[PDB]
Amino acid sequence: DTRPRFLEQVKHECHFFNGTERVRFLDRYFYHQEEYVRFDSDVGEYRAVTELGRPDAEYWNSQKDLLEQKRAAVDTYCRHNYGVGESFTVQRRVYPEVTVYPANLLVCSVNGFYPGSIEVRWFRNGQEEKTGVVSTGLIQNGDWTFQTLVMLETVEVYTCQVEHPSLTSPLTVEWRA
Amino acid sequence: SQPDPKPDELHKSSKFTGLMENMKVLYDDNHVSAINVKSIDQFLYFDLIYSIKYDNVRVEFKNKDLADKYKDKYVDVFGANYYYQCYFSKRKTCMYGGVTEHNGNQLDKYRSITVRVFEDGKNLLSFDVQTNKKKVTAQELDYLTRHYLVKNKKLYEFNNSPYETGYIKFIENENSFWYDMMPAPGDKFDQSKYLMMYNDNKMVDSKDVKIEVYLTT
Amino acid sequence: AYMRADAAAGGA
Amino acid sequence: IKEEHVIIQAEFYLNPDQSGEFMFDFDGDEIFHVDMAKKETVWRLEEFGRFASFEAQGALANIAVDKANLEIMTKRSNYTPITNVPPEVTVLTNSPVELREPNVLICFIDKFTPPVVNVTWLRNGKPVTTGVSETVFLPREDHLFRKFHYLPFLPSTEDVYDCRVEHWGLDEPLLKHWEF
Ligand SMILES: *[C@@H]1O[C@H](CO)[C@@H](O)[C@H](O)[C@H]1NC(C)=O
Repeated sequence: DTRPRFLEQVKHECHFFNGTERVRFLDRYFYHQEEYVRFDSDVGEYRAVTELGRPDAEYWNSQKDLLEQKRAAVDTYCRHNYGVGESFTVQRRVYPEVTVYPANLLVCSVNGFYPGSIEVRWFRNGQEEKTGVVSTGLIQNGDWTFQTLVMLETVEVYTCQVEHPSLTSPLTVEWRA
Repeated sequence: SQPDPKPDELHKSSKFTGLMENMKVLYDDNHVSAINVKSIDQFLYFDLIYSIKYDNVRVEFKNKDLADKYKDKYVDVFGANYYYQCYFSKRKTCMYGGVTEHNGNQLDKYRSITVRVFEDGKNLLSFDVQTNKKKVTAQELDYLTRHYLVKNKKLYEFNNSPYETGYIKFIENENSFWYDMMPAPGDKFDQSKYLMMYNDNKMVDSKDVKIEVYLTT
Repeated sequence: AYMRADAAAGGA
Repeated sequence: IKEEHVIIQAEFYLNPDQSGEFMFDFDGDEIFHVDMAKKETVWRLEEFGRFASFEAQGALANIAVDKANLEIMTKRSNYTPITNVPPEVTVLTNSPVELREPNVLICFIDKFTPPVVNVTWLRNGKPVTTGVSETVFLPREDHLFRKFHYLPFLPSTEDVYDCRVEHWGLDEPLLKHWEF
């Protein structure tokens, strides 16, 4: 396409701390990728992020009803939606499927778990391994599921242990040849 | 041809607990009618906006293909509009389809289309619906037909309807299709989702159509 | 239960 | 401590495409987006719909405002358009691959703008479509986009795959390979 693009972007963000003890709400407008105005619940008013947002900042601020709604957002928008999603998002817990296989390099694949918080450890003869271990990091599969790969450079029982919120105890997969 | 209604297919108004007034307003005196008109712009790629005096009218289509065909053409717009779920930016109103090309579609005089009304199988009323178009949208004919029925057979009332089920069948030769005239079940009637059945912009030959309304009380 | 949308501020 | 959770209502409107998007994000994942045509709430996981609802009609109220704001900002920036940022394409599988055991090929298109892309999966050079799916344009903190494409497949030592990505930030269609 020859035609140039013009994108407008708006993000209403809700940041939660300690459950919903603290909540912080943002109303951000982006020209292309550059934010020009924002409402921060901690500021209580629209602030021009760049000079482009000045007209909007001043204009929106002169609206008692708009400000009232945004100032109420932390409770009516954020805490409300957190309540509606709470059970299937905040509470979602899917257990990981662990698989150990040789690539001597040993690979421990931990797949399909939610949330992302996980602990994957390699043990050789019941003793942990720090050196020689490589991780791929958290990988979001884009479907409320994560995957992680942990490789161990091997020179004997090799156990890949996984700690995840969805489990009462660690997942161990012991491998030999 | 479309397979006529099955024993439990049609919607029973008794199972609708919301206000039938929301269905009635769609087929009341008010509606959209533009004659010789061209689109003024769009909101989304599948719709067209017209300045008809609301002051602006958003017309949604089933797909882009459709909106493209009508973007730069001089068309005739006729449709059952709504105001509630109506959002767009170019007073505002919205509608689906009901767009027909002006040129070569006009008739010198009004052509009448016969409508046979069957209340509980008994043809007690029959009337004519008129149009000055060659190809006319089923939507226009549907509106005209139901509109006549609102103000004569009390088709739709403020709370409920005096009829349980009802459908309007458009017969054109050996081919036919029908629309369910009753709201979906529940305490809410979604006007927008209801009129969406017209985004097909389906047209019929006025010289060949025959309308039959099958009501059940 | 229903998710609520925050309105987008209209500009000038 | 810091944030435990973040829910983001992201929406965008693009000209001249006259396309928009309205979604909800939770820690990187899409809760749902609104199908502007069908005016229907599409949950990422169907199960979500068994617990929550969203008035899809609402979404378009936001997009209309965004279209209006875009016009204002476009005129206000003196018609300064977007700078194309090419995608980082990576292909991986859902779980470790084993011959004859069902898996999913994930094509991750990351860090790009504008949010217009053309992704096609090729198996041995020919396009494949059976069971393919894609997410919607997902937002990033740097205000660029993310997208996921899925291709359910049955692993064999026979077939090779390619995720062909087309984006105006790229000169020639990007091809990210995958073979057993
Ligand atoms: C996608 O394909 C169409 C042609 O089929 C092309 O004209 C358009 O530019 C493509 N999109 C991108 C982002 O290149």
